[PDB]
Amino acid sequence: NPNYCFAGKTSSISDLKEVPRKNITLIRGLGAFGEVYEGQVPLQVAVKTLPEVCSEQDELDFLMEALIISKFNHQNIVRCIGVSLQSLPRFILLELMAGGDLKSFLRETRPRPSSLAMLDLLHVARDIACGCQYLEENHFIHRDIAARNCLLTCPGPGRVAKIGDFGMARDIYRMLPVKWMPPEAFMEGIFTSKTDTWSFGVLLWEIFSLGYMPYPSKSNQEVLEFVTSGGRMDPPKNCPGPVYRIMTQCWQHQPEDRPNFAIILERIEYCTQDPDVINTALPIE
Ligand SMILES: C[C@@H](Oc1cc(-c2cnn(C3CCNCC3)c2)cnc1N)c1c(Cl)ccc(F)c1Cl
Repeated sequence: NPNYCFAGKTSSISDLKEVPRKNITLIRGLGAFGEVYEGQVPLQVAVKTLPEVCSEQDELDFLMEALIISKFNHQNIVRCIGVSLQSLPRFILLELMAGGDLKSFLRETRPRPSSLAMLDLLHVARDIACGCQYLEENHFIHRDIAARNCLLTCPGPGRVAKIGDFGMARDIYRMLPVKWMPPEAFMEGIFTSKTDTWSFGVLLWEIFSLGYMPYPSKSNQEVLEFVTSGGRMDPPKNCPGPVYRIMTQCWQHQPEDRPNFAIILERIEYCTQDPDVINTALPIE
């Protein structure tokens, strides 16, 4: 059985809490390689399934993501409730995030011409940055920080954003998101904590653009050449200067010139304190 190392000692498949299949009930689909369901164990859960028709490498990938998520302990990273691996199809059981993924939420919750404010966006940003800081200080590199991989606890004002998907980190541990990647990453395949800083800047743009695809109207190859030549995205519509400034710092060409997540968090905090930032109106389509 596969071994995993994080924050120190090794984890084993046996360390995962196996939940008896009889205890698990699927309620509804929630929408990649495999399905996701709302489920009950009563404890309400999200159930990630492995296709019975998969390769042996698929099997290990699935097991590896369970190990990875199960070893984190932070409020801004989605909890793993357990697994059901001794029956087919195999399940990973996650904390149910009723708000859904962040990209869909932003697109569905955009201010209507007939609600959401700057402070709400800043709190999402802060939530994920806190998650990233935790990963950084535990020397884990996510490799794919993006709005599609973040989840929300609920739609309303009490929402908490968390990092939810670790498929890219899992793959590399043993289709590329080049629009989220720094030059040294897509050119050299070099990944560090500063890799995630760059990607967080792109996530910030996603958040304050309210769910636009990065580098609108550009293809992957065009972005590659654009970014390699020093090109950077313009501010999202109505974006406050202090927020754009965080983005452009995250996108410094040299990794050593980019902020670590402690610094990012401080600057996000300073933004939430600035009335000229949070009183700024979001654009309405
Ligand atoms: C694996 C899957 O897990 C969940 C999906 C969801 C989810 C997706 N969509 N929805 C909708 C349910 C109906 N109301 C709107 C959100 C909830 C909630 N919690 C999860 N743990 C998931 C998905 Cl599908 C997308 C991004 C992620 F980062 C993750 Cl981790």
